[PDB]
Amino acid sequence: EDELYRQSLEIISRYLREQATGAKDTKPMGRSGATSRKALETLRRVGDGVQRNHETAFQGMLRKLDIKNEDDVKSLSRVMIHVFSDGVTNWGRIVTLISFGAFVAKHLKTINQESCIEPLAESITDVLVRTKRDWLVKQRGWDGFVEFFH
Ligand SMILES: CCc1sc2ncnc(N[C@H](Cc3ccccc3)C(=O)O)c2c1-c1ccccc1C
Repeated sequence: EDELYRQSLEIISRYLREQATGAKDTKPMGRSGATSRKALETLRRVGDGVQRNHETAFQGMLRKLDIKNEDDVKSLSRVMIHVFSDGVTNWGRIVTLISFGAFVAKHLKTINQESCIEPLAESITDVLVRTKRDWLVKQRGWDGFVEFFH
């Protein structure tokens, strides 16, 4: 159907869920498994890095967005389009968008709003793939991401 979308959702949804709960998903990765695994290993290193290095900036943004429920998560979409989509495009901003997803997902787990983590992952994947389709394709998608951060 749309392999780039499917693979993107798989990687982003797994990272966000693993960050929120601490459990690594052992259910085998779907089509192009070698790439999705390396992509997720890359996020574990670079994404954990951005969250640790920029905790204060991440925390201040979470505080502005005041996420309390499903409604607040739905309104993050408009913000991500304005903040992410309207800026320059590059793997460093893509990793920042996804890392901030993880930081929000951990927040959702603490406040007993885990049911919002899957929707969040879908919203981030939709923002990324809908708005950066041609750039992702030109940069060889998730193979490119993995090669970029080696
Ligand atoms: C809605 C929140 C989002 S989505 C997003 N996507 C890409 N980059 C972001 N941020 C980087 C700056 C940057 C780099 C590293 C750490 C912190 C902040 C960019 O704008 O270059 C952002 C931000 C965002 C914007 C401002 C403050 C905090 C965040 C999370």
